Amino acid sequence: VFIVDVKANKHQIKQAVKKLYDIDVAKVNTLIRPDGEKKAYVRLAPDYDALDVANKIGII
Amino acid sequence: NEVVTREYTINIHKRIHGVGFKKRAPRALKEIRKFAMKEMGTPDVRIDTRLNKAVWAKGIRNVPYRIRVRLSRKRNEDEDSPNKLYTLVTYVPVTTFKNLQTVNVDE
Amino acid sequence: AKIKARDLRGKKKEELLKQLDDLKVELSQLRVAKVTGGAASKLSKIRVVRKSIARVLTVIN
Amino acid sequence: VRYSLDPENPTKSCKSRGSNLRVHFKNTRETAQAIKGMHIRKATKYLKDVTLQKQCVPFRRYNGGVGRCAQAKQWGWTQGRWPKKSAEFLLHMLKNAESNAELKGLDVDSLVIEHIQVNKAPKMRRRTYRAHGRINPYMSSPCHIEMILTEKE
Amino acid sequence: SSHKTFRIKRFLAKKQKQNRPIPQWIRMKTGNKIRYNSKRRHWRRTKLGL
Amino acid sequence: SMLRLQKRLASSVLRCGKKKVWLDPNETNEIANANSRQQIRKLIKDGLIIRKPVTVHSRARCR
Amino acid sequence: QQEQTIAEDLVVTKYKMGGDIANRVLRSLVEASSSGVSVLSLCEKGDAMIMEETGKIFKKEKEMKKGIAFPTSISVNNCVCHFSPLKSDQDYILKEGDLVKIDLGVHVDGFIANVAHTFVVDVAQGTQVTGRKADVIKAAHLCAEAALRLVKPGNQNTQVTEAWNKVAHSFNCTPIEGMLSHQLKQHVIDGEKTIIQNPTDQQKKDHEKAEFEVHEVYAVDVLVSSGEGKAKDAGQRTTIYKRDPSKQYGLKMKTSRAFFSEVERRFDAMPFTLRAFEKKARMGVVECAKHELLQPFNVLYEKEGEFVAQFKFTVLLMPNGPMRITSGPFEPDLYKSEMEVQDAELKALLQSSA
RNA sequence: CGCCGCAGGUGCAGAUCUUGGUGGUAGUAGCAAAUAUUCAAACGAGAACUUUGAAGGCCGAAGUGGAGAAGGGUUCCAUGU
Ligand SMILES: [K+]
Ligand SMILES: [Mg+2]
Ligand SMILES: [Mg+2]
Ligand SMILES: [Mg+2]
Ligand SMILES: [Mg+2]
Ligand SMILES: [Mg+2]
Ligand SMILES: [Mg+2]
Ligand SMILES: [Mg+2]
Ligand SMILES: [Mg+2]
Ligand SMILES: [Mg+2]
Ligand SMILES: [Mg+2]
Ligand SMILES: [Mg+2]
Ligand SMILES: [Mg+2]
Repeated sequence: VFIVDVKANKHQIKQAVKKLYDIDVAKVNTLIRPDGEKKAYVRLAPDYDALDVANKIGII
Repeated sequence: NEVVTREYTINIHKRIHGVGFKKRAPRALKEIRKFAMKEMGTPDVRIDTRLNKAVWAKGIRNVPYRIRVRLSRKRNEDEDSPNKLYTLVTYVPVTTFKNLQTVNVDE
Repeated sequence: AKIKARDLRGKKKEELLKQLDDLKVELSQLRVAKVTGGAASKLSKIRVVRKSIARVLTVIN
Repeated sequence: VRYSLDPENPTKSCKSRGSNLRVHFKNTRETAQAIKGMHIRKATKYLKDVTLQKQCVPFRRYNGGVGRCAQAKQWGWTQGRWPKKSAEFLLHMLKNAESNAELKGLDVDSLVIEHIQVNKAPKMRRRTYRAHGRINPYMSSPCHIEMILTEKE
Repeated sequence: SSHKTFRIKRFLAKKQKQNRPIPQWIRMKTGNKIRYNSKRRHWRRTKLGL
Repeated sequence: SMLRLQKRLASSVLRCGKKKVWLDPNETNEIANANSRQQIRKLIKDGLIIRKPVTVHSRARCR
Repeated sequence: QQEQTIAEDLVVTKYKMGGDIANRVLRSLVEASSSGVSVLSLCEKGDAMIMEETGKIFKKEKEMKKGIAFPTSISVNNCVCHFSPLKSDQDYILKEGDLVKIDLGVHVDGFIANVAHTFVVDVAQGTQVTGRKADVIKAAHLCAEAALRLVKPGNQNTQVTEAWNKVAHSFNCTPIEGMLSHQLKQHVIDGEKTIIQNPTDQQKKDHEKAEFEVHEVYAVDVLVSSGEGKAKDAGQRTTIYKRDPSKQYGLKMKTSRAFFSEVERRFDAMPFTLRAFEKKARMGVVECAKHELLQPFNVLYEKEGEFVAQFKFTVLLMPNGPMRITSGPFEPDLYKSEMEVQDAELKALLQSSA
């Protein structure tokens, strides 16, 4: 789960997460929060685990 | 003694006479509580839920004319309370009220 | 260990972009630490890195 | 703080005070006048009896529309009521005064309420809605209460 | 309503973030002269412009 | 203490109304600890929460 | 009513066992640490010995939980305490001339023997350790002797704090502000009876006054820096947590729930380290500690280039003179200071051995 | 501030005067549309009103039920006060 720029679309979120975390993602679901920020649910590819990626990202 | 238990019959009909329809059953439990404070001399009177059913058995306005209760005066030696004694009134089902006296009931 | 504008001007485009990239990954890490509690030392470094990013970008521009 | 009527000597005296208390000033003023001059043990029972409606406070000045009671005959009066909230607030203040008396090390079995005073507190505003799109005030009337208890026997 | 435009939703977002109590440390600032947020808005008392 | 949340969750889990949710009046503390639908399910399995039966509306008179 | 105190000889003997076992682990560690070693290796080794020896002891009783009461904690020249890095964290390599702080605790039948000792690594044969750091360790050991002599029924808990402040000022240093020693009983490491070190107004008004009692264990702690006495955090992971058995919350994550159950199974109420698990532990701990299910023990850092020392040891209080069960290897021959005690009462208490 | 001169947006009881504040009225009018509550327990300093259980009732599917549009805009949900 990420907080992203409101002007970024699903394609841009997909590329952004791919290069600066070196992971492959399956799909991106997007909503705009009531506070105005955009939230992205980025589902990783089956061969990637979201737990160790979050561990090395630092959001455990 | 002061841990005495006694069995009474209360003329609910006498004590409810004149009360309006929507207040007869609520007033019947006030007279039952008033009755217990009088004979047992305890401000703290607990009414058993089964007795509450019996008073409310026939709805709110058609309260039974007579009810057979049992007053148990027991110690409140369970917590710090202004009253060391309390009366628990319970329901005694009977088939007839004829020739029923106030009787001392054993343990 | 801060970066100044004067010593940035002798550098060429490749390392200036390299310098900018390292600051951006550090600021993103600092933003992660801000969300997960982090520390007051890491929170106060957010402004320092942000002005460093502005410092590099203005020299490139 | 500044009390009205300082005690004749502040060595056998204790003071208690409250500000902006949510009790009606008119009811509290009558209740204070009843317990004025009472011994502290007499005032405590009397205030408890008002709560139990065994003794009343006579309403002498703020008596408009106040009904008649049999217990008003103990006082040379006809109109009386049983202000429960005023009795509680004065009971709390009497407990505070007695605690202050114990702190100064003067015995509490000889205290007498020589001074008690109820003052108007700043009113607080609420709203009520009337017939033809009109708004009317729905003010509260809190009060400041102070009292001084002295030893005498 | 549930059906809203992006501009309306963005407008509601800003009105929501600025309807918060003032931070406590503000009163400690020298020459503060601010007691509370006087622009607090409740959804039931006063309605938004739109 | 207060079990408004638990009765709502038990109603949803049992797929019945709040009329038919029975919370054990004696084991209030244990039910108060249940803040999740999983915890409610365990309490339903353990008998502390019971779905009360439908109030009888017989048709014998009509038949 | 069912608590176990020192009134029983079996309790006495297993306290002595805990003291001996903590002493032997620390004695192995002080030798094993040398130049060019890794604190991860030291922490793993300190746990590794303790596990096997506690397993082999009381082999005839396999119903009681015994083992680590406090994880191995190393603090080297920049950290206060509660430091125990994981494998993923960057390790710390021991240089020449570092002073390190060791903390380690063992428990038998829920009873705690917990000891901390500061010592310098890689000391040459015949050399003298000299500097501003040479006084803070010596003052901490003088605090140790002071606490040993003065721990007694009738001597108030507000006297040890002033004695430690007095000796610290006599050594021209100050302890870290706001550190707590505790009274240690069965299955408790954070007892209500607390002793306070270098307090200020807030901690003094939140602190209690109490009189030392018979048949009880204390973990008296001296922890003194040579700078200002203030510490903070530098954005490093917290590694030590302890399960609080008071409060409860329903954990909504499977990973947190499994982690909390494993914590209950292994370190039921005693402090542990996240090294004892990792991938899922680091995720479970955040949900567990969000709802105050685990009290954390954060890493505290002094200013860069400062030096801080520590001693701590469980002292039982018996009616005719307290005894020490865990002792650190500190020698006055290889360690001197340029300043001594200028207080007559402090001399009187230090020259009297218990 | 006095005295010699100078100059006024220079003197209040009223104008159903303007603004602000405060009384008597008055602890008064009143808190009366849609049948209805009761017993026990828990938490709590404190319970007619909160929660749970039990009982008696009401809406009676053209609902006092279950979901939407418009409108509202966070009122939603937990915890605490
Ligand atoms: K009357
Ligand atoms: Mg969408
Ligand atoms: Mg009148
Ligand atoms: Mg109206
Ligand atoms: Mg209108
Ligand atoms: Mg409206
Ligand atoms: Mg004019
Ligand atoms: Mg005028
Ligand atoms: Mg009236
Ligand atoms: Mg009325
Ligand atoms: Mg009907
Ligand atoms: Mg509906
Ligand atoms: Mg709500």
